[PDB]
Amino acid sequence: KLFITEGYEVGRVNGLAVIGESAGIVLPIIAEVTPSMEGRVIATGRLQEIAREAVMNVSAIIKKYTGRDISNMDVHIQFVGTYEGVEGDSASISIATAVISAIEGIPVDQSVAMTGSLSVKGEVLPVGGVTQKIEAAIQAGLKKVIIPKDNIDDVLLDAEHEGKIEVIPVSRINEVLEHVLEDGKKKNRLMSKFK
Amino acid sequence: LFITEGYEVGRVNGLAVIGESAGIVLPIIAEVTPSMEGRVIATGRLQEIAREAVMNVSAIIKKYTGRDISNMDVHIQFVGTYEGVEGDSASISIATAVISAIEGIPVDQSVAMTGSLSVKGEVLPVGGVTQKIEAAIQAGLKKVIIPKDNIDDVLLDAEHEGKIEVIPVSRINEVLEHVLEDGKKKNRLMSKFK
Amino acid sequence: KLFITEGYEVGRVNGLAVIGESAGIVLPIIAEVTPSMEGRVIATGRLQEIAREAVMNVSAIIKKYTGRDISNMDVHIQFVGTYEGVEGDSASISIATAVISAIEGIPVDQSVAMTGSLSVKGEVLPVGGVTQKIEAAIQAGLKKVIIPKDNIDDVLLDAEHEGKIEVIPVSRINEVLEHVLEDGKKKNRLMSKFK
Amino acid sequence: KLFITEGYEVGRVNGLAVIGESAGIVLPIIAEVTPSMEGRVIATGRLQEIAREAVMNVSAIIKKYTGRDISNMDVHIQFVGTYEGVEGDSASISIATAVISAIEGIPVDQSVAMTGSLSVKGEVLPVGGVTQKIEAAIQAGLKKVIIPKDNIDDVLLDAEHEGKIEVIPVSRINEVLEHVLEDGKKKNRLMSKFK
Amino acid sequence: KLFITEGYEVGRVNGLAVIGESAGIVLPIIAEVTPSMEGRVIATGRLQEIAREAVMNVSAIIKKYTGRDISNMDVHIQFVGTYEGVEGDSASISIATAVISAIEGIPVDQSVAMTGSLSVKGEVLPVGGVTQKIEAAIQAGLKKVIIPKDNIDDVLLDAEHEGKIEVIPVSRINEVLEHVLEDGKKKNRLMSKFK
Amino acid sequence: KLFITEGYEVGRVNGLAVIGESAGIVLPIIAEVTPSMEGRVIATGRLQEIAREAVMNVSAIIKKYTGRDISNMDVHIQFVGTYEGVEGDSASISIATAVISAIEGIPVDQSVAMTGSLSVKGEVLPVGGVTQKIEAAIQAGLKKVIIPKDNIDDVLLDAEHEGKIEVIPVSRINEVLEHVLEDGKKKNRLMSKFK
Repeated sequence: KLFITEGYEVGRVNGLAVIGESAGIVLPIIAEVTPSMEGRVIATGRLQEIAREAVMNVSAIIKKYTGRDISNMDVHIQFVGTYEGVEGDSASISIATAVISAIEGIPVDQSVAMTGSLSVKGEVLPVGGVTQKIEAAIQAGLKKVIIPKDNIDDVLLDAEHEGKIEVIPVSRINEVLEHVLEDGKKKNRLMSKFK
Repeated sequence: LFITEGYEVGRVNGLAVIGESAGIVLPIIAEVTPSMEGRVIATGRLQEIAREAVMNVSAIIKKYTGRDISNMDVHIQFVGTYEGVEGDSASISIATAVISAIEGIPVDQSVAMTGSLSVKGEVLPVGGVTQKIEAAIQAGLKKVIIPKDNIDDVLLDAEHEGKIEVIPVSRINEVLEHVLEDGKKKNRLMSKFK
Repeated sequence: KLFITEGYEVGRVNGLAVIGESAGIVLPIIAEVTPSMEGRVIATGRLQEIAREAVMNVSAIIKKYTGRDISNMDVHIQFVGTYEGVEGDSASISIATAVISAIEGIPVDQSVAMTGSLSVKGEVLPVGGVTQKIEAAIQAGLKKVIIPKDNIDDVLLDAEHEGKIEVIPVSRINEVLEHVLEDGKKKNRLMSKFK
Repeated sequence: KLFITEGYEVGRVNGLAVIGESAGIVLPIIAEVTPSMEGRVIATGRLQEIAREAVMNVSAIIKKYTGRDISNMDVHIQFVGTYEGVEGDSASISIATAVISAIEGIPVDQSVAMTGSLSVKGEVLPVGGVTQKIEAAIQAGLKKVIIPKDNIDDVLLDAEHEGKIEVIPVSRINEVLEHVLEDGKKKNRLMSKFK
Repeated sequence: KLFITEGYEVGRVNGLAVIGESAGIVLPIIAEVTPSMEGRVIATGRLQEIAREAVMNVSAIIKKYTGRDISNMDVHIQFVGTYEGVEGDSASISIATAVISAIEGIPVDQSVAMTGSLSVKGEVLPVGGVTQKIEAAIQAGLKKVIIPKDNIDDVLLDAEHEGKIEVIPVSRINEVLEHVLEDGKKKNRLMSKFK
Repeated sequence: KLFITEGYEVGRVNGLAVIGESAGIVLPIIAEVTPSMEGRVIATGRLQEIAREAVMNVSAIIKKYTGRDISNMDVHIQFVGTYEGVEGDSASISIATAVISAIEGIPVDQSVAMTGSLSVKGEVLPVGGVTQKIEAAIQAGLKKVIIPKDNIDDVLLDAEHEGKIEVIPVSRINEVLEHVLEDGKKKNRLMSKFK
C-alpha cells in the first residue's frame, strides 16, 4: 500500500484526512531536508499549501526551542500517494511532525495513526472528521490514532471498535513527539528542550 | 470544536451559514510572527475571506494603534474544515482576532459575533442573523454581537428570545470593548479609540 | 439593506453596476485614507484594478488642479456586497468621487447614485448599460442617478419609472462633485481650485 | 452613444471589432499620457493585453522615428464602453494610433473607422473580420475605414452598401496617422520624421 | 488574405493547424525581436499560450546550435488574424522557424508551409490532423509542405490532391531551416553551425 | 503514435499517468541539458512543478554519487502530447531518469515504462492508480513496466492480464537505472560510482 504499518522510519508519518464527507484515509507524509546556499519548501500536488503552512508554523517552534533555523534548509515534502478531492486538516500536525523528525533524524513509529491541527505557539487544535478517521485507521490496521483532545467528545465508536485502536488524545506538539519519536539518547535530549 | 467559556488571545467565535439556512459557529485563531516582506497565511475553503478581511482592516490595525501589518506574517486558521460555509467578509471576527493576537489581549469565548467591518470601521450589516443566532443559542454561547442594522432582522421564536443576549453594534471598538478581557492593556486600547 | 440612502457620508458613493443578464446592482464604494506611516492603493477582489485605475487618474486631476500628492497616502478602497458576475467601469467614478471625499474630508449626498468613466485630463466619459442601472437604483429607491452626457440617448425608462428618479447629466469630473459634495466652505475652496 | 462620429480629438480613434460569432462593432479608444518617475500601461476589462501588445509595439516606432522614449511615460488607455465576448484584433492599430496622438497631442478624425494589426517594425497587418467590421461601420455613419491593404480581397460589400464607405488600404503606419491625424503645423512636423 | 503564398520574409512563417471539430487551416505567424532592455515572450489571442511554450522550448535549441540567448531579448508573436477554435501544435516549429528567422533576420520562403512539434532536442515529433493540414495547404495555393518524418503513413493523399503539392517530411528543425531560409552567405553559416 | 515503444535514446523515457478517474496514459518525458550559458529548470504547463521538483531531488543525488553538479546546466523537460485533467506523481521518475540521461548522455530501453516517485535520498516510493497504469503501458505494447515495490500488492492484475508484460518491483533509482540504461562503458562508470 501507500503507507507502512509497523516500524520506525525517519521523517515519514501516517497522517489522516477525509475523502468525500463519508470515509476517511491515511495521508502518509515524507519530509526531507538538505542544506541551501535562503530556503524554499518544495511540495506539489493539491495538498501543497498545507505542506507549506504546516512547516511555517513548525519552523518557529524549531528555532524557539532548539535554535536550529530552517530558512537554511530546503524542506521537501510528498504525500505518498495522490489525493484528489481529499481535504487535509489545516496545518496538519502529521506534516510538522515528519519535518521535526527529518530535521532531527530521529525515527518515527508508523504503527502510531495521526491527525489534528497546529499552531504557531505549538498547540494541537481540533479538526473535522474524527470518527471517519479513527475508523479509516481501524481499517488500515494501525495500532493507536493520536488525535487532538478537544475532539475527545467527537469520537463516536461502536463498543467493539472502542477496543481495536488506542485513541490517544493530546494538545501540544511536544506530546505528539513523545508519543511518536523512537526511544533513545537523541530523543531524550530533544524532549527536554521542549520544557 | 469552538470553546464557549474562557478567554484566549487571537481566538474568536465568528458565526457563518452552512449552505441553505443553518448557522454554524465558525471559530478562528489568528497569530503573528514578524517577517525577516509581510504576508497573510491561511488555508482551506476560506483562505480568501481570510486575506481580504486582514488586508482590508490593515489601515485600521495600524491607523488607530500600534504596528503596520506588512511587517508581520498573519497566520490564520479556521479550526475545522468548512465546505459549503458561506462566511462574512471583512469579518469583525477575523479583525477582532488579529487585534487580539497583536496586543495579546484575550477574547471572550462565551460571546459570539457576526458582522462586516469596514475601512473606516463601521460594522455593516450581514445576512443570516437569525440563522446564525440560533446556531449560537444551539451551541450555548451566552451573548452575540450583531450589526446595528440587523436589529429588525432578528425574529426569535419565543422561548428563544431569552436564551441569548443579542448585542447590536456599529463601530469596531464597541466590538472589542465588549469582548476583550478587562485590564490595563485594554483600558489602554479602548482610549486609543478616539 | 446592504446600502444607505439619506445621509451625507465621507469616503462613500452609490456607483451602479450589472451582474447576471441585463440586471442592476447598486454597488456602494467606501473610500478611506492615510499620509503613508512611496504611497499605495490597497484594494481587494474582482474590481481591484478598476480601483487602482480610478484612483491613478483621480490622483492626477488632484496633483495638477488642487496642488496635491496622493503619492503620500495609502488609499483604501472597498466594495460593498458580494457579487459574483459583476462588471466594473473603466475608471468608475462612484470611486473617484468617494476618494476626492477621503482627502478633502468632503461629506457626500448618499441620495445621488452614479456610474461613469473618468479620463485623466478630467472628463466624464460614457459607460454601457446606462438604462438597467437607473433601476437597481429605483428599487435602491434613490432620488438622483448622475450619468455621463454622451449616454443620455441610451436611457429607455418604461412607464413605471419615467419621472421616477432625477437622472442629472454631467461631462467634467466637477458636475459630479458639484451635484454631490455636501454644501459649505471646503467644497467652495475646491470648486474654485478646478473652476 | 459610446463613440464620436465627426470633428477631431486628441487620443480617440474609432477602431473596429467583432462581437460573439459575427456582429461588427466599433471599439472606441481613448489613450492619454502623463509624466512618470520607468513607466507602465493601464487597462482594465477584457481587452487589456491587446492594449499593452498595442503600445509596447508602438514605442520602438515612437523612438526610431521621433526619439520619444515611451520609457519615461505612463500610458493610460481605456475602451470607451463595456465590452463582453468582443474580440479585438492583435496589436490593434487604432490603439497605437490613439497613443501617437496623445503623446504628440495632435487630434484625430472621429469620422474614420479603422482596423489592423501593428508589427513592431511598423507594418500594418491583415486581420480577421472586414466585411462585418465595415458593416458595424456602415451602420455607424462613419464616412471611411482604413483597412490593412492585404484585406482588400476580403471586402465583400453590396451594390447599395458600397457608395457609403471609403475603404482605404494601408501597409505601413506612417500612412494611418497621415490619413487620420488633424492637419496643422504639428502634423507636418511629424509626418516628416517617418522617412 | 491573412497570409502570403509567395516571396520571402523575415520573422513570418506559414504554420498549419486545425479548426475545432475536423477542419484544417493556414496559420500565419510573425515574430519580431527587440532587446529586452528580462526577456518576456508576448502574444495575445486564443493561441496565446501555444505561442510562449512553443517559444520557451525552441531556445534550448536557439541558444544551442547557433546564435543568441533569448533571455536578453523580447519576443512578439502574433497569429495574423484571429483563431476561434483552432488547436495549434505543441512546441510549434513554425514558431521556432520564425523566432530563429527573426533573430538573424534571414527571410523565410512563404510558398512552403510546415507543421510539427519541435522537440526541445530539436527533433520533429508527429502531430495529428496532417491529412487535413496538407489540404488547407492545397486549397491555399502553397507550393511545398514540410511535414514530420513520423506523420508519413498518416498521409492519406487522395485522387485530387496528389502532385498539386510537394510534401517535404523531416525529422530535424535544422532540416526545416535548410528547406525554407534564403540561400545567402548568412544562411551557409547558419547551416554549418547546426553540424 | 506520438510514442517511442522500442529503441534506446538519450533524454527520452516513458512515464505513466492516470489521466482523469481510472484511465491510464503513457506520458513520455524529454530531457535536455544546457551548460548554463547561475542555471535553471525549464518546463511548461500543468506539470512544470513536478518536473522542477523531480529535477530538485534528482540533483541532490547526482551531486552525490557522481560528484558533478547541475546548477551549471539549464534543464529542458518536455512532456509529449496533449492530455488534460492529468495528475503526475510527485517527483515523477519518468523525469529523474530522463535527466540522469540528458546528463550522463546514456541512451534508454524505450520498451520500459515506469511510474514512481523519487525521494531525495533516492528511494522509489509508491504512487497511486498503479493498476490502470500497467494496463495503459500494456495497451500501448511496451515490452516492460517499472513500478514502486510497495505497490506490488496493489497490482490488481487479473487472470485476463496475467502474462502480458515484465512487471519490475523496484526500491531505488539505481535499480531503476540498472534496468533501463544501455549496456556499455559509462553506464558501468555510472552504476559503479553508485556504490
